[PDB]
Amino acid sequence: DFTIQDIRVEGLQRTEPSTVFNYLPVKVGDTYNDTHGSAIIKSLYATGFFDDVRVETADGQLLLTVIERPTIGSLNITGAKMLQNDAIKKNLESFGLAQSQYFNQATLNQAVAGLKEEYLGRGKLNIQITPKVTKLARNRVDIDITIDEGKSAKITDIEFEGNQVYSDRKLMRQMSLTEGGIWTWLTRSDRFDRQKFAQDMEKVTDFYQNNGYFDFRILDTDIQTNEDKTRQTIKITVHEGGRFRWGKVSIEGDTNEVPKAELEKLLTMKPGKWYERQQMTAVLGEIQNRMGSAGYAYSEISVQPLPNAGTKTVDFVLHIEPGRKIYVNEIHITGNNKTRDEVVRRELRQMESAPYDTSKLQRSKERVELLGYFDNVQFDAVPLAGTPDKVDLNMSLTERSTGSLDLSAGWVQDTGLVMSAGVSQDNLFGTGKSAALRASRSKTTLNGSLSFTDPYFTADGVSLGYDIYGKAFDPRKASTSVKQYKTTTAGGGVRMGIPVTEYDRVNFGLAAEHLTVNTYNKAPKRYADFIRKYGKTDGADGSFKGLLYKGTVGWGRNKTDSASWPTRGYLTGVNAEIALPGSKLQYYSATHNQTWFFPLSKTFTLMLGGEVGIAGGYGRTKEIPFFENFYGGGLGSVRGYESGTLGPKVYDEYGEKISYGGNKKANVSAELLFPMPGAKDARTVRLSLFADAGSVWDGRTYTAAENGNNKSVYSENAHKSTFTNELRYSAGGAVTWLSPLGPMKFSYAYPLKKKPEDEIQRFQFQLGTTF
Amino acid sequence: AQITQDWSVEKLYAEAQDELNSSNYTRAVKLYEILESRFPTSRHARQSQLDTAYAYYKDDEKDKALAAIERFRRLHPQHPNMDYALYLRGLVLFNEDQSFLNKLASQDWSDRDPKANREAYQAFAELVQRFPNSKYAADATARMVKLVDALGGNEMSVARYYMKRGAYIAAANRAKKIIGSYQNTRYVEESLAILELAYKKLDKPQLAADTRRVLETNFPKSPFLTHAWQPDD
Repeated sequence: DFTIQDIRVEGLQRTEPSTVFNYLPVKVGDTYNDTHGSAIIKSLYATGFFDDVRVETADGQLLLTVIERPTIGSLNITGAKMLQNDAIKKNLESFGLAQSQYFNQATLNQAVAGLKEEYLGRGKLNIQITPKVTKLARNRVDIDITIDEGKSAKITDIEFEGNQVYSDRKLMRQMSLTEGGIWTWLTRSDRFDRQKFAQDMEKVTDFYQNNGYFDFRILDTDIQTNEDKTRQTIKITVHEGGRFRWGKVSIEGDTNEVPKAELEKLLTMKPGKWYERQQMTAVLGEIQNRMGSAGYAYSEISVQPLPNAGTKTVDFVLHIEPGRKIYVNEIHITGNNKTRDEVVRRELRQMESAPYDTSKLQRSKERVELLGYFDNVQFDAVPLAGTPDKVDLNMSLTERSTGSLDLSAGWVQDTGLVMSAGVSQDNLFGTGKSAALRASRSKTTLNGSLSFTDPYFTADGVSLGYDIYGKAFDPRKASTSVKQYKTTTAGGGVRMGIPVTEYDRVNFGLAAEHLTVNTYNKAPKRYADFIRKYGKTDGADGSFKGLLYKGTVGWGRNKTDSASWPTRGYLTGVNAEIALPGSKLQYYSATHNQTWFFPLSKTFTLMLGGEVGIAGGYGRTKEIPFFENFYGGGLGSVRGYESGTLGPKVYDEYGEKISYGGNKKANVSAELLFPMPGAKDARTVRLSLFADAGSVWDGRTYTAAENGNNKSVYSENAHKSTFTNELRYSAGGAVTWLSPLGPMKFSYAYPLKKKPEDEIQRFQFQLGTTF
Repeated sequence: AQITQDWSVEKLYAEAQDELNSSNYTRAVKLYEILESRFPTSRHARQSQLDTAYAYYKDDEKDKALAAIERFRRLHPQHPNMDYALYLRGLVLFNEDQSFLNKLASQDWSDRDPKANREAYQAFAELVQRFPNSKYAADATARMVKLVDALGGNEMSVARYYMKRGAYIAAANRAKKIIGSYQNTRYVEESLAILELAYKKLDKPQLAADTRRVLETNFPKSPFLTHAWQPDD
């Protein structure tokens, strides 16, 4: 036995003997013979305290001669070329090495091994890593990183063994890896990566699997370097299995609540096409979503291939084994800062205490991600200690800022500078209550607006809000001399949205507006009649002031897989601007929208577009006001002639040409999209070529003008602006630069069936938004 | 390390505190770590790891301050100012949200998250259990009852919204949870009314009579007794 009387440790600098008094498993007045001779070693070696402690026992003052753990004061960073110095610093801080952080040499070895292996994952193989360890002040150490990088790791030949069933070249055209050429020097599109190599391997597995060849026995892969470790060669050996004919799939198992006939019907398969394993994965997914929507989340489906040779076929029996129907007990939400709890509970399905259906959970996920308030969302399902029928659905969010101020500028081919400024907010530090002030202004357009919306007026939801806009437009401007009139509209409008179903959402709107339209020096024929029938003449000019109480009906659906760089999906809708009667200028107009897509090739994609619209007159007003008419021809309309240059052209004083426009517009579009293989798949440019006609008609006929008719035929039937089924042939290519600084669309168009009156526009450039 | 000038610890502390007055911390913590690297044996190290935590509390990051205070706990578990650090934890974990661009003086505080609120509750429980008599006892219990009231109000808002949708079979279990584990709150005599309305709407006559007897025995005077409960807004 021994009583401790202030056991002293000697050989320290800052260990604070009281702290080690706390840390030793003993204290004052304790008996220790040999118990913790090594336990204290493990404790202080852990938690990063010391690395070499000599424990002695002599005269109650133990000589703990320790060399204190060196301190990483300032990490020296250099030699990093592809990866950033702050990046290596942060991913090294992930492993410790914080302020003085009791540095250890083994940790240095681990870190250098990690970085060298992660660089071998990249195109750097011969790395002369020399981390210079230097003895700075009392315990400071500076670790210098030096990465002697190789040039790159490109491939000379990509070949397989047993390459008898498919050609080498076409096989290279399908993999996501090419060889050095003339279109590979830029952006180092020939580097070698472990993860990219595994992705290409699984990709060629799916390739051989979809084509009808089974089990794809990959024998081996052999990588080889060269002298000085500069170039790379790859060799592969695989084994095929031939084609088959899979026609006898079947399912067996308990179906307590779901009828077996429904599962058999959803099992889409036929003895033809000999199989599709992608369709196999698809039917597994659909059977897991359907059988599992009745309330069986843990439905484990087993599949075993039954191969019958000779006839060279394989069958698939599906021994589904579901059970223990799953209900829901509670659903929490985490990471919902800056946002109310109700604004998230208001969207998702699967209310509570109901059977758990993934069919509603996926819909809830798409609904909540369609809101835009958050970036990433997950749907976890953790069971409870009352596991029979009780599970938990804790949520997780990744918040993103919503409100911001936009100050954007753009440049169009003819007008030039256009500005759009304003504030916007999707969450006014509360619920949604989205509001925004936005004012756009060009050399010819002026559009101020205040708007305030709330997605949920009622319990389910109504987009209720207000808006006061300041529309103004005047094209009496530089060289492009469009029909001269300055219009300015203001006022308010009730716009009520109402979902008809879970997917679509229609919206009606009524609005009380005031309008002031003032013409300029002597105007064409179609202006004097208006200013003497409804307007007001003033000397050699005309003006009008009044109310334009109007309504707007809208319904638009969009299901593309991406906003930018579109894919399978289609934007469609209907719209109707019907100036409701009660005030002057009783008119109405309808429109349509159809922009079908077709990815009928891995590289070339086509589209079938086209919109149709009629602008009818009713009530007192029989004619159509010019300032609300349609302007055919332009970039988005025909991609050919100049904007607003379709329809008829009338001479005015001093011989200027003006176009009226029709009340029946239509267009159909078709192009072919393929990217540019120059450097890499950098998302910056897209090339296409359109060949589309137009549509513009008047109905009447034009013979009287300012003593001169701009048409060849003296009595040119203006029922159509051309022969029957009004249209103007044209075509041409179109490149688009899709840098984040707005799109730059450059269209080079060639006309077709060129009449001697249609002014052409060979090259059109649009930069920015120009909305 | 760009000036590397010899100075006095008292003058460094004065400069650091007047920089705190003038919102200068990035150099203050760099004026903090330098004196700890040169002079390790100083309470100024603890003062630094606490006021840079207060600074990161004015700023956005928290992991650095929490790592520093946990390292301090691992090194000096017997310093008397530990409680303040504890309080600082309860401070940095509370997320006061000091920001004037979205001031909203109301700031019901029941919208941040249940995670941080529950963690702050656990932290304050550990606080009151560790030091029964520190430099702060009234403010701790005050903010504790405030945060438990905020949690109860969050649960009440969830139950209220669920009642706006018709999920009586779910609002039932929600109200059971509230009445069984969320006592001493202010949202009692309203959740009971919602439970009674749900039981009446679910054709539970005996259950409705029993819960209304509990109503009249637990709350003899309440406006929800005369006027049946109606979802506000």
